[PDB]
Amino acid sequence: LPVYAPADFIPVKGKGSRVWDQQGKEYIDFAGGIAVTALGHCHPALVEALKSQGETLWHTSNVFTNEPALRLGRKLIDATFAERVLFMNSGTEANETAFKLARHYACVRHSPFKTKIIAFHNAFHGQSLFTVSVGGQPKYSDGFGPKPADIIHVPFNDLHAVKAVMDDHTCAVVVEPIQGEGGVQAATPEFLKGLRDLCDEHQALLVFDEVQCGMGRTGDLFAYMHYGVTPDILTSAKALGGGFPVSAMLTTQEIASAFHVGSHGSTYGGNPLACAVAGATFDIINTPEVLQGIHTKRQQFVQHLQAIDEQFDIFSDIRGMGLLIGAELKPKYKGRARDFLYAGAEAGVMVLNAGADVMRFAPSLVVEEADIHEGMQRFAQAVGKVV
Amino acid sequence: TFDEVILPVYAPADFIPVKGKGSRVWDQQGKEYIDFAGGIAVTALGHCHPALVEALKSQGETLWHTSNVFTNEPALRLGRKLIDATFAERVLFMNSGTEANETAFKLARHYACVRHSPFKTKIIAFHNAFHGQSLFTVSVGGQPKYSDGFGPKPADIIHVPFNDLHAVKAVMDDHTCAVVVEPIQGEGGVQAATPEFLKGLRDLCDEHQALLVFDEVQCGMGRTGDLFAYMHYGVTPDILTSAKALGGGFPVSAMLTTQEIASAFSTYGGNPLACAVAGATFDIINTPEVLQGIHTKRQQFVQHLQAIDEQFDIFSDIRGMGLLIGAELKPKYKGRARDFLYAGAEAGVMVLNAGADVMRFAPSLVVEEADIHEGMQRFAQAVGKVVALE
Repeated sequence: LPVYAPADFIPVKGKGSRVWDQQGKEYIDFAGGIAVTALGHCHPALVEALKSQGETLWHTSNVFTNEPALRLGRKLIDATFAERVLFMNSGTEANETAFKLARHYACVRHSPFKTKIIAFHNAFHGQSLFTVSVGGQPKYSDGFGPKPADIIHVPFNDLHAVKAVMDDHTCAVVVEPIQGEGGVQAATPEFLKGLRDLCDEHQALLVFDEVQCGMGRTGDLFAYMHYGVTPDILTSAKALGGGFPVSAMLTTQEIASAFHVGSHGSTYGGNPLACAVAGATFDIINTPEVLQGIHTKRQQFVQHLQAIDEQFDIFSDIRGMGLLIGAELKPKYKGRARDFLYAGAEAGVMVLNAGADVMRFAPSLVVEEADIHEGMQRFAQAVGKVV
Repeated sequence: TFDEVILPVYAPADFIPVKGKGSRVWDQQGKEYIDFAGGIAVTALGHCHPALVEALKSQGETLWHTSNVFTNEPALRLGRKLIDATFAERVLFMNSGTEANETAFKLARHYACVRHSPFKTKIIAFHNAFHGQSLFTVSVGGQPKYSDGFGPKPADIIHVPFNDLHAVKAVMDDHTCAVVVEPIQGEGGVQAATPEFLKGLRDLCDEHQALLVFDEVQCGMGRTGDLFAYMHYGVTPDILTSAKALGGGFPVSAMLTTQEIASAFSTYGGNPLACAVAGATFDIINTPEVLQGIHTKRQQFVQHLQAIDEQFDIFSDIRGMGLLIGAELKPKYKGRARDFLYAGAEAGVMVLNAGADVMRFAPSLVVEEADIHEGMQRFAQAVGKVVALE
């Protein structure tokens, strides 16, 4: 079921896209802690930001703002559709805030009865009771007592099904532009544009969960930029802090104004230390050169995956965007993704799954070409052991 | 700039802290403040404590992040420390108190579901409780103003008055999965559980096969002068949550329970960087000398508050435990806690409220005596300015 490391695989040190365990075994990291360490391990600029802000101020609570948070908010506002930002500590918290905001906006602007949230089968939005109920895997939301109601699930990429369930009582459509956990499935252009049009028609808010696909992962700062479809609310985490727990919810002034003092909050969220680190991360990722490199690097990975398939005949599809890569296993290898993952680890390469039938890769956005080649040769060796 | 950038959910002081050391903080104009607020009971060892900075830098050049597929040495070490020092046999690490409480409440629900019945779902919680602002945690929280207006709430949560054991007895039954309580309600006016109430919750949970869940996010990690408040009371919960002071300012949290309960789902999760910092924090707080000092320091604060009341006739009650201090305003000053908070800031001291009727103090557990005296002189001056007008 779940993927867990045995007692003899405990990471102790990381540098760039290499990780060492307690026994001193070296691994190439194509997993990034599940798409989190977007600039690799102990990146000098992030370490510098951590250490310098760490000497100055870590935390004051939202009885105050702080300079790192202000600077980061400004950067996100200048670079995106956002006019207002809220910082939290995790993707789950950012999504909680987004879903509460869409609900509350509908309640105060339209009607307390405008509560339906449309979400998608196989969606992943976090593991809080509300976010896991918006998530589209019933196995993970069962067994915790009464779920928050008025959430409807339809298939990802099925625009007709969305049209069928939406109405004037709908407050939000929540979608991952690419479903990372859900087999690395990208929205089609017509589907994503269709969501925008339906939200406009029903006065519902379009919420993009970009926790996994945002902050450079796709080769644009946010995936919405690739599609040219602007959401009402967007969430970001993971890559945002490069390994430091931080998240953000982005929206407009008109929507943000539905909140009042006390509508939401967080003790740690908006943290000067977190925001100093996320600022350094942002300054590196949001450059033409790094964003270009993500596309170059994607093709380096894809060519290796194609070569592996040519030799071993294991993949039916290679998909994703930028450095979120999915490789779907052929029917002959249905349900074997975990076995390829563990074989990878034996061979000294860390990879991911995206369901039992899909290999996933989410390396550092600055992973060195030499590391791509070495790690993919290790992965080819692992595939050879499995087949 | 705040109004131009952040969602309007906060009304931040009119100054911006840029630097902190110990219990002193400087704003952009170089104005120096004494910190009796601790970022709401978070910076339990003050700002930029050298041991915490050293842990941050050392782990920061080694390894920051692992996913929950893995453990890591800092998480293992912190888990061991918590297990050795408490009733816990298993520890799950998260980022925030809200997340720890989500985990605790989901675990109590799931344990009931799989060990008893899928119908065993009622959660008993208390008016004025604060457990976080996620949809589930705010619904377990006891302030309807904060849980209204987000659409359908997770159901099967019943609220009764804090400290009302009869009310708990009245609502509990075989369909009850949990009682959730803060041993001291920090946000809710700094109100401590009575001994009979807390022991009674334990007995009722035993009787009904429900789990007793202590939210020690605010009152834990040394705040009361014991490592956890449950230790003062001698009442052992089934599940306990911790955050705030745990990381001394770094975002980290923990859910503590037994092997029997955790099996329904010795450590799980934990950010290596967060856990390194929390390990250094734990090593300092969990010492006889620091814990003793929390009581000495409490009395230093309380004596000042008593002197302020003698001069100005403003407080009807001084309460709390250790370095969680509440001072309730007399009827003449009812609803005016915010006025004293702003006057405090103007006088160069950072304090808190706990509702509109109560002043709250949550300083560093190692706050220097000189800072206690200086900060309380500033607070006396602030009180003086307010009362001179009225």
